[PDB]
Amino acid sequence: PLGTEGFTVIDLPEVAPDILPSYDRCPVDDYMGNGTRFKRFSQYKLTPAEDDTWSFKRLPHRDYTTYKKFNPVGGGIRRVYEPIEVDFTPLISEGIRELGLDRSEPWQINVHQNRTRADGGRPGPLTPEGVHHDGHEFVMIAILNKVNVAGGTTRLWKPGADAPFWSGTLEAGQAVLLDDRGLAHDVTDVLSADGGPGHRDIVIIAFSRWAEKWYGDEHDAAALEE
Amino acid sequence: PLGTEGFTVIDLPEVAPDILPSYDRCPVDDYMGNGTRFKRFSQYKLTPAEDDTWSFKRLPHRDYTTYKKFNPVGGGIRRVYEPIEVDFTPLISEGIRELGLDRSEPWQINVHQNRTRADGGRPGPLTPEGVHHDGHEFVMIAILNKVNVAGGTTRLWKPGADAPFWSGTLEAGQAVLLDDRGLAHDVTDVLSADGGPGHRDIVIIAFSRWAEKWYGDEHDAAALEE
Ligand SMILES: N[C@@H](CCCC[N+](=O)[O-])C(=O)O
Ligand SMILES: N[C@@H](CCCC[N+](=O)[O-])C(=O)O
Ligand SMILES: [Br-]
Ligand SMILES: [Br-]
Ligand SMILES: [Br-]
Ligand SMILES: [Br-]
Repeated sequence: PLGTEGFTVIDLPEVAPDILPSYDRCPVDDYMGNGTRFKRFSQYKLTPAEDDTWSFKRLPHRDYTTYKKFNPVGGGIRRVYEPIEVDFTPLISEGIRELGLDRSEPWQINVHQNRTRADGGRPGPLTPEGVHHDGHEFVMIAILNKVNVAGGTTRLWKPGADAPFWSGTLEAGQAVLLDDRGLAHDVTDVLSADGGPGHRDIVIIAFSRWAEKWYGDEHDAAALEE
Repeated sequence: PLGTEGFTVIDLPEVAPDILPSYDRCPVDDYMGNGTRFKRFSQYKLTPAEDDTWSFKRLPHRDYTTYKKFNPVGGGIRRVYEPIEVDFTPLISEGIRELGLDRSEPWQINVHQNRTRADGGRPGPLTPEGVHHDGHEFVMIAILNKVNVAGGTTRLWKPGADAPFWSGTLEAGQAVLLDDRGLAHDVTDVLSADGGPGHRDIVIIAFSRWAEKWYGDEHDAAALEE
C-alpha cells in the first residue's frame, strides 16, 4: 500500500486519445477559483471483482456537496456540475493497485476533472481551502497536462505542523496517492510560465468506503447542515 | 474613542440620494466571491483640518493589493477595480468622529464599495478569508442597504480564540468600528430571506497612518512579495 510516510508518487500509463481534449469542454466552476477553474464531476461505486480486479459503476448524477469543516470556501452548498464525459477508470485502477484498497467492502469515489488557468498577473489558485484534509480516507491527484505553467507545487503536512515535510511539483503523467486522514495537503498557485495564458489539467479522486459514502440524501443533509 | 472591548456600533446619518442607486452600477468582483460580489474601490489621503474636522483627497487610482498573510484567498495579486463614483466621505466622517483618530499625523484610507448577492441555494459569502485581521489599524464597516436577506452576522474574536465574544447582525443604517489589531472578525454568509434574490450593500473603510499606508510602489511590492 502507501509509503511509510502516508503517500506514494506514481507514473501513469498512457491515456486514451479522448482524455486530454476533453478538458477544453469543461465549463467554468461557478463556485471555486473566481473564474480560473473549469470542472466536470462524476461519482462511482467501486466493487471488488473476482480475479482480484475492481468494477466501476457510475452513479446517478447529483450535485456535489462537501462540509465547511473540510472546505471553508466551497463547503455547505449544493454545487451543480456537469458529468464527466470521458472514462477515467483505467487511470484510477492504477491508483487502486498502489493503494491496496480493502477488498472486504465496497467503496465510493468522487471524481473531479479540473482545469486551472493562469495568465500574466493572475495566478490560478489550486487550494483556496489552504492546508486541508479532503475528509475522505484516500485521495489520488493525477496530472494529465500542463501547458505554459510554473508553480503548482504539492506540499504535504503533518497535522498542526508549521511547515510541510514533503514538497514536489507533480508533472504531467504523475499522480500522488494520499492518506487523507493522516496527512494534510496544499498546492501552490499555478503561474504563467512566460506572461501568457497557461493551464494545468488534473483529475482528483476521493475514496470513501460505501458505508461512509459521500453520496445521497443523508450525506447531503449532513454536509449542508440541514 | 472605541469601546473598551475594541469596537463600537453606531447609527449612520441619512445619506445622499445618489448613494443607494450607485450599487446597481458596481461591476462584478473578478477576484472574490465567485460571482456573488460586485465592487468599486478608491483610496484617499485623510488629513486633520482646522476647526477640528478632516479633509479628504482622492488619490490617483491604483490596483488594490493586499497580503496573503491577512487574506489568503485574495492576497498577493493585483486586483483591478473601477473607482467609486459617489462620495462616501460624509459617512466616513461619522466613523472618524467616533474613532477619535489621532490628529498628530495624516492617514490613508482604502474604501471598498461592495454588493453581495444571495439567492435560493446560493448564499453570498462575506468573509471567505475566515476569521481574520484586515492588516490595518482601524476598520469601519457600514451597511447601506439590505434587501430580502438574512444571515450576515458579524462576529468579533479575541486573537486566537475558538469562539467569538460578540455577535450581531448589522442592519441598514448601522456601522461597526473596529480595532483591527486587537480583535479579529468574520461575518456569516448572506442568505436569501425567502428563496429569491436578495442583496447586501456595504462600504468598508480601512484606516492606516500615512507612514504605514497601503498605497504606492513600496506597498505593492511588499504585498505581491516581489
Ligand atoms: N476540495 C475540492 C474537491 C476535492 C475532492 C474532495 N471530495 O470529493 O470531496 C473542491 O471543493 O472542489
Ligand atoms: N478583505 C477585503 C478588503 C477589506 C478592506 C481591507 N483593505 O483595504 O485592505 C477584500 O479583500 O476585498
Ligand atoms: Br475560491
Ligand atoms: Br473567494
Ligand atoms: Br496633500
Ligand atoms: Br442582532
